[PDB]
Order: sequence, then C-alpha cells, then structure tokens
Amino acid sequence: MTPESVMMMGTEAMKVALALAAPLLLVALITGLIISILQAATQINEMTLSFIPKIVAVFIAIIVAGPWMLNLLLDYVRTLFSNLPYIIG
Amino acid sequence: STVSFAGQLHAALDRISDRQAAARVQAEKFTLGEPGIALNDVMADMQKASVSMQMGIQVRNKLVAAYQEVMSMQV
Amino acid sequence: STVSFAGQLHAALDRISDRQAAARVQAEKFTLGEPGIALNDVMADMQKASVSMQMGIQVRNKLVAAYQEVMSMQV
Amino acid sequence: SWSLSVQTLVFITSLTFLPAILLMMTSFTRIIIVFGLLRNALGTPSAPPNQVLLGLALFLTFFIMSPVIDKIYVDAYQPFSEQKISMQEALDKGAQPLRAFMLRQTREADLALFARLANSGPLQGPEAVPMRILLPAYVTSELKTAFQIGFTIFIPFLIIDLVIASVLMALGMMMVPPATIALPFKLMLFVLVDGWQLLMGSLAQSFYS
Amino acid sequence: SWSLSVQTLVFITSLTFLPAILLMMTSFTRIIIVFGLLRNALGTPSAPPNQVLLGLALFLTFFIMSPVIDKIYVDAYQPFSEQKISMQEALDKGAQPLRAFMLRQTREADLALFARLANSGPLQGPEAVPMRILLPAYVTSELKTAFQIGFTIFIPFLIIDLVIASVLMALGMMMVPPATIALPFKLMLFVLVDGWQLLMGSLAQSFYS
Amino acid sequence: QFSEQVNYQRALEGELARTIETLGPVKSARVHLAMPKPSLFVREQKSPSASVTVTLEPGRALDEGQISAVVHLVSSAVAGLPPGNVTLVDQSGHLLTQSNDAQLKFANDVESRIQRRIEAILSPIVGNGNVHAQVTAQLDFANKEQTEEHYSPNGDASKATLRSRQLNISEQVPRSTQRNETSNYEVDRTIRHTKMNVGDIERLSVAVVVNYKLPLTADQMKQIEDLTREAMGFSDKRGDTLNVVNSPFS
Amino acid sequence: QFSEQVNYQRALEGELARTIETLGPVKSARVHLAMPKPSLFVREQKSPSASVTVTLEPGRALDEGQISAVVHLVSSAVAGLPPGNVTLVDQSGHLLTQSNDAQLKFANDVESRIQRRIEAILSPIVGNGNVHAQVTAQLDFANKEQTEEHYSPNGDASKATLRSRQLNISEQVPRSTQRNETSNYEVDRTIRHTKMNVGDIERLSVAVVVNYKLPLTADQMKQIEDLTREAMGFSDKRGDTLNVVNSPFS
Repeated sequence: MTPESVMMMGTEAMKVALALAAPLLLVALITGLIISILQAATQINEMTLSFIPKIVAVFIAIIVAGPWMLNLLLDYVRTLFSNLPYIIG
Repeated sequence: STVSFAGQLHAALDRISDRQAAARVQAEKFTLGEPGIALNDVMADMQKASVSMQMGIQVRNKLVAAYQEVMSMQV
Repeated sequence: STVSFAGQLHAALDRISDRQAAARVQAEKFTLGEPGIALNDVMADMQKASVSMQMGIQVRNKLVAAYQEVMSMQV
Repeated sequence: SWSLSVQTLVFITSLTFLPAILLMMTSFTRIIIVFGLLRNALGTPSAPPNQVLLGLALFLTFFIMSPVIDKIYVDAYQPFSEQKISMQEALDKGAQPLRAFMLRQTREADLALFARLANSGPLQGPEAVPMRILLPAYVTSELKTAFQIGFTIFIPFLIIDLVIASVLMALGMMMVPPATIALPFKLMLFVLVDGWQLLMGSLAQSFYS
Repeated sequence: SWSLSVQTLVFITSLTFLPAILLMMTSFTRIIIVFGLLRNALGTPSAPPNQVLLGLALFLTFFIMSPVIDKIYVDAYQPFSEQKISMQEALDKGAQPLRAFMLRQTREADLALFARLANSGPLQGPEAVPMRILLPAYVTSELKTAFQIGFTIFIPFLIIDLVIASVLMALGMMMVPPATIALPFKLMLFVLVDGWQLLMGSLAQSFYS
Repeated sequence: QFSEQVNYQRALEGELARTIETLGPVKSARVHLAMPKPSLFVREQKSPSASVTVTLEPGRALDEGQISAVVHLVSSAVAGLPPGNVTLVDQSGHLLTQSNDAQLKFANDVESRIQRRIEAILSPIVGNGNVHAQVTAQLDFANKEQTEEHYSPNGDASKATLRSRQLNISEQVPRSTQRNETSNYEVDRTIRHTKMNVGDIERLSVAVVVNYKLPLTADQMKQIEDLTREAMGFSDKRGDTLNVVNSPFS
Repeated sequence: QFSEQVNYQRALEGELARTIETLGPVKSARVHLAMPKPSLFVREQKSPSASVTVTLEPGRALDEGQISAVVHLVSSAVAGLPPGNVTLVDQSGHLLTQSNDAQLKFANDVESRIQRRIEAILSPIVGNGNVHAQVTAQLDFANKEQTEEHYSPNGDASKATLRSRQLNISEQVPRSTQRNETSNYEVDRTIRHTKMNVGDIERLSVAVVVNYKLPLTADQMKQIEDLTREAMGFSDKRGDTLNVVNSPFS
C-alpha cells in the first residue's frame, strides 16, 4: 500500500457518496431556500414552516432518482469487492 | 489425486477395524480347535490390534482437542 | 554458535532412535545365533533403550504442558 | 530413520501443535481477521462467532490449501508408504511446497526485519531462507494483508452511514440516531451486492492471485 | 463393517462435532440470526439471548427438522438396528435425505463458487455434489436468506421511527429524543400485529416453502 | 474510472504507432494490444498479445530483418510481452510473422559460408568465373545432454588409496590359518556434464566444377582437390564427402 | 494513484530522448519502457525492458562501439534494466542489438583474424597481392563441466599417513601366532573444478596460394610454409590441417 492509492480509493468513495446523496441534499436545500425566501413577504413564522416541504421533496426525489442511485451504489461496491484482491500489491 | 481428509480418516478407520477383525478371527479359530494357528500368533496379533486401536484413540483425542481449541477462538 | 532449539530436539530424538536401533539390531543378531553377543548385554541394552525412551516421553510431556499453558493465556 | 518410537512420538506432538501453529502458518488468519472486521461493520455480531464464521473459515482455508496439501501428499504421504522415505527427507519434502506458498505470500521486507534481527547471514535466494525467519515474516505480512482488506471492507458502509446522517441533518433531524436507520441499509448494500459470495470469493482470489 | 471399536469411537466424535457443525449445518442459523436482528429493532435486547431465544430457536429447528429426521430414522435407525446396515451404509443412507434438504435451500450460485474453487470437474446432477462443496455453500446461502428476512423485519419499525420523528419535528419538538418516544410504540406495533406467533410462523413457512 | 486504464491503452497504442511511423518504408501503422484478463483461481496469467498493421511505402516490401526489428521493438516496448506474440501484417496480407524453418535458413548460411570460402580460394587459381561450387551440409538440431562418471580403477594395491583397513592374521602349528581383510577405499572420480551444441555440422557434401583453361593437368587438378579439401574443413570422422570435376563451361 | 506513474514514465522517456539526441550521430530518439508492476508479496518478479528508436545523421551508422554506448546508457539509466533488453532500432529497421546464429559470425571473425595475420606475414615476402589464404575453423560450443577428485595412493606404508593404529601381536611356543592390526588413514586429495570455455577452437584448416614470381624455390617454399604454420598456431594434437601451394594467378 501507498498513501497515493489510499487517497485514490478515498476520493472514489467520497464521489460515490456525493453522487448517492446529491438528489436528497439538493432538493432539501432547494425547498428550504424557497420557503425561506417566502418566509419574509408575510414574515410570519413559528420556527421553520419548511419541514413538511422538505419531507415531501425528499419523498419525490427518492421516488424519481431512486433506481439509478441504488444501481450506482451497487456497481461501486461490486467493483470494489471484485478488485479487492488486486489492490493488496 | 486430491487429498479428501474425510477419505483418509475413513481408510484409517477401515484399516483399524479389519486388523481387529483379523485378530478376532484368529482367536475364533484358535479357540475352536483348528490346525495352523499358534498361541504366539494369536497373542501377538491381539496385541497388535490393541496397539493400533490405542493409536487411533490418541489421534482422535488430539483432533478433538484441536477442534475445540480452534472453535473456541473469538472472532 | 546459534542454538536453534529445533536442532537440539532433532539431536535428542536422533540419539534415542539410534540407541533403539542398536538395541534392535543386537536382538536381531542374538536370536539369529551369531557368536559373541551375550544375553546379559542384550537385556541391559534393551533396558537402557527403554529408559532413554521414557526420558524422551517425560520431556515431551513437560514441553507440551508448558506450550499449552503459555498458549492458554490472554494477550 | 526412526523406529515406531520417536515416529508416532513426533506424530502425536505434531497433532498437539496443530491447532495453533498449523492453522496460523497457512491461512485462516487473514480470513478470520477479515470476517471479524466485516462483522464490526454492519453492526452487531449477526453471525455466531465460534460456530458459523469459524467453521466457514475452516472450510475456506481447507479449500485454498487443497493444492498445497495435494503437493504435500504427493511428495510425502505416497512415498512415506514404507519406501525410500521416512520422516528425514520427508520433512523438507513436505515443507517445500508450503515454504514456496508462504514466500509467495510474504512481504518482501518483513523477511528483512526478521532476518536482520536474527544476525542471520546474507541470503543467496528464496530457497536459502529458514523456517525460523519464515514464520514470523509470514505472520506479520498476513496481518498487514488482513488489515488492508478490512479497511477496504469498512469503506462502503462508512459511505452509507455518512450519506444517511447527512440526509437526516439536512432534513433538520437534530437528534435522531442515524445508526438505527442506517443498519438495514448496511445489510441492504451487503445483500444486493450479494456480499457473502463476493467476499468469500475475493478472499480466495486474493490469497493466491 | 466395524467392530465395536471404531463404532462407539466415531459415535462419540460425532457427538462432539454435533453442537457446532451439525447445528450450523442444518438450521437454527437462519432462525437465530433473524431473532438477533429482531432484537436489534424494538430497542434494547429486552429478551435474554443466552436462554430464551436460544431455546425457542432450538424448538423451531426441531419442529422443522422432524420430517428430515423421520426420514433419517426410518432409513437408518430401524435398518441400522442389527440388520444389513452397520454405520457404513447408515452414514450415506442418513446423509441422502439431509443432503436433499440442504440442496433445496442452497442458493444456485454458492454451489457454483465453491465447486469452482475446488477445481472439481464437471458435475452431472444434484446427486454429484459432495458434502465438501455442500457445507459452505449452504452456510453462505443461509446467511443471505437471514439478512433478507432481516430487511423484511426492520421495515415497519423503521417506518415507526421516521413517522414519530417527522411528527415531532413538524410539531416543533426542537430536540426531544424520539427514540424513547418510539420504543413503546414499537412494542405496541409488535404486540397488536401478534408478532411472535406470526414471525415464527413466517420463518417456518419460508424455510421449506 | 474503468475508462482510465482503457485510455492508457489507447495512448500507448498510439505512441507505438508514432514510433513505427518514423522508420522509413511506412505510410501508416496502427497497433492493437491485448492484456488478457485476471484469470480466476489459477495463478497462470497467460501472455499478452500485439497485432500491428502497416501500410508500407508503395512498391516497397519489408525484409525479414526489419520485420524482426519492428517485432522486437514492440515486444521491448509493451510491459512483459514476449516477441513471439507480436504479429505484423503488411498493407496486403502477407503475415510477416510465422506464429521451425529457421533450421533451413541457418543451414543455408553454413553452406553459403563454405561455398564462398571455396570460391575465394579457388578464384585466383583458375579465374573469376571458371569455377562453381555448391555445398549441401547436414546439421544436428537435436539437444544432446551427457554425464559421464569416469572412475579410476584401483585393483592394483600400489595405486590403491585406503581410508581404513582392518587386517587379522592367525596360525597354529596340522595348521589352522586365518586372514581377514576389511578394506575401505577412496576412489578417484571424474564427472563431465556436457551439453552439446545445437546446430553443429555433422556431414558436408561439396561438389566443385572448374572450367577448361582444354582440361587442366592431373597434378594441377589434385592440388585443386587438396585445396578444396582444406577449405571445407574436410574431416573423415564426420563422413564429409568431396567431388571435383573439370569440364567445358557454357 | 495510477496516472501519476504514467506521467512519471513518459517524462522519463522524454528525458532519455533528450539524452540520446545529444550523442553526435543522432537527431531524435523516441523511446519506450516496459516496467512490470513491483509486487512486494509475491516473489517471482519480472525484469523490465527498453525499446529505443533512433534517427541518425543522414548517411551515418553506428558501429558496435556506439551501439554499446547507447545500450549501456539506456540500460544503466533505467532502474534494474539489464543491457540485454535494450532493443535499438536504426531509422530504417536494422536491429543494432542482436538480443542461435551469432556463433556463425563468431567463427567468421575468428577465421578472419587468423587469415589476416597470415596475409600480414606473407605479404612482405611475395608482395602485397601475391598470396591468398582462407581459414575454416571448427569451433566448440558445448558447455563442458567437469569435477576431478584426484587422490594419492597410500599403499606404500613408507609414505602413508596414519591417524589411528592398533597393533596386537602374540606368539606361543606347536606354535600359535596372532597378529591383528587396524589402521585409519589420512588421504591426500586434489579437487579440480573446470567450467570449460564456450567457443574455443577445436581444429583449423588453412589453404594458401602463393603467386609465381616462375615457381619459388623449394627452400623458399618451406620457409613460407613454416611461417604460415607458425601463424595458425598450428597444433598437431588439435589435428590442425594446412596446405600451401604455388601456381600463377589469373
């Protein structure tokens, strides 16, 4: 092992994690920002008024993004375990 | 060919068993009054069968000890 | 020079084996009728071989007990 | 040669030294360490230690060693049947395939450590190394290999835990125990990938390449 | 045949190998792993591992094995009782029904992997796979099946956890610890659904289908 | 990420293409490599492969010399590719590789050497073009291996070498006499391990014709025959054969 | 963690190009390496290889001296690269590196050297161009190994060496006599271990023609014959063969 290879594996893992999470974080931030924009202009609020919009957004994202997300994670993990023998040296 | 540990133990146990069967047949024929078989032959073969069985006992005991030491390992 | 405890163990077992071989060949040579060899020497050599083999057995038992007692402790 | 005394005296003691030296000189160290680290991932035990992981490991290492044991059989057991061989040349005849296997698995610098600290003389080739220097070298290199495999095993479940926690944090979930939600997804990633076959097979492949 | 030596020698060794290999060779692996995972849900252990779930798993596996053990009995214990069978044909006569049972649960591909890492030649039929191939394949397939059942069990309690958390956030529970709130609701869900009955029944019906 | 190794291959093949482009009788040269696979459960890892297509300069064909040049270039370029695998294909078929007849070529070289030497000696005698010789030669291509173990005889006591000797003698005086002689020797021993050369000449057949000056005289002829016997390296123990004649040329 | 290795390798290739082009009769040199992946846990590794293609100054070729120059430079440049693997290519094929047939060339230049020496000796006598010689030299290419274990014979007790010696003597006086005697010796020993040379001469065959002035005198002939015999290193035990004849050229 060399630190170059462990950083390579780490960045690959970080990019699969980011791709895995991208729709969820994206829609959460988008709906939160929309309800925060509309928070003023009738500045009335209790704490957030955005929780339910965020939940329905992540529902929609998990349904529509969905299969490609799980397929990407599975392909990553299957390739990782397949080439596991060849990375020892 | 291949090893097949189970086959090796099977063959060893068959060897022990048929050695004892030969010793038992020798004793049968001697006590039944047949020509040939001598008392020295009977005693020597019976002692050989006893020694072979004792060796089997020791090998078994060591295998069992090794097995119960291997599978008391904490993973 | 270096000890290599395996080397000392091999030497001891070889000593026991060669002593027993000497005794067995002398029994061969006595019961076969060769002149010279006397019954007192045959019996004495057999007894010496038995004592050496018993010493080997006792040393084995102590070494095995030591090993299994060292290997029974937790790191 | 030896005479049904010390023969059958070296045999019984060899069987005594079996469970530790022989199961930790061949395989079953890398495999069991990978299995234990895998079990640390995915949460709880989820496989009885003394029974299923250990037994499966014993089977698996028998399966890796079957070629080396085949060569050891051909070069020791068959000739040791009464003829031209009795536990003197038989020793190194049965060692040589195993020594070749271990050398082929050892780190090329753990040998250096355990040789230089033994005051051993300069070595001509791989065949000149003794069993003495070979054992600890193989053990240390095998521990390194096991920990590398374990790190790679911990990668994807780390990914799942981080993504789950981040989603909960973005949704505002201040105080939810993300491990509880993430555990079924850990098993998820471990079964859709068909993780047991892949892991068993990848261990076997890594072990000889 | 054998002569009351190796008979009553292999009997006692068979007894010693019983608890580990036989139990992790027949059943009680799937059952116990599924019980462990159900214990992971519902909050804390809250059911003693070392006594009650083990006993219930033993009883479940006895009940499931009763057809297998009855076939083994009629095919060995009567015909091994003194006539035409003495612990050589007893072994294979008893193995065949158990072999068929284990084959009926093995994943179609675990057998493939373990055969391919034995360098075994081509196989003609299911009767051609030996116990050497058949143990670890069955074990790995059993672990996969156990984890699948684990998903199906975690699903509803995950739903309860998330719905309680969402209600608490929308209501404005800043950082109430929703786990303590959800634990009694998990128990409530598992008691009204009559979960112990229907869980052990589901495992049983799954296990031979 | 799978793309990067493939793009490495696509880079390497182009890089080799560009090397081959710069050698003269080439207009284009495109190369395909083959890393086999990580074979499963056997540590065998069969050798890689390389297939090269070249458009030669129009009307120019490549000798086997530059064929070996390009093949050894490619083999020495690829990581661990034995040159046997490197296959070359010209602009129109004509597999320059043969992936057994090197024997024929080598034999022709030996014969040509002998023939040219014979002509070099005999040309000053009878003229530039008054002599023709042809050589057909037998070669051994079998791999010999030999191990002789000469011992020296020590039946003679005066050249015997005794490590040990027990000697007993007894006699009574009707005489009872004893003589026992246990003797251990140390024996001279010689061990050659010869691995004979492949391609050795084992039989020459040389035919020579000379022109007329009118046939050359008998002594003038036997001196020619002796000279050609000399130039062959003619050895009788090898079975070499030599025929020389004189006749009008054409 | 991989493409960096490619960058490093191709940068090294550029560096070696920059070196090689500063070698005189070179304008450009495109180079390829072949580095096997260094495993630290498997033992049986593979050596690397290098393939250099050079574009020479037009009308300039490299002798074996400069071939050795480039091959050594490249070999020692790359970590652990034996000069065998360095395959060089002239800008038109023409492998300057031969890395089964070189023995023919080896014999050829051996004969060339001996023949040159014969001509150099016999030219001052009969003229610069009144003599021709050709050499046909049989060469040995078998790997000869040997091990001799000469002992000295200690049969004669005057010059033996005894380590131990027991001697029992008895005689009664009807005479009974006994004489037992045991001896352990020390033996002189010589152990040679010769690994004979590959490529020695096993025979020579040399034919020489000398031009006329009219034939040269018989004594003048025998002195020329003795001179060329000297120049062959003529050994009768080798069975060297030599012929010298005189007759006018063409």
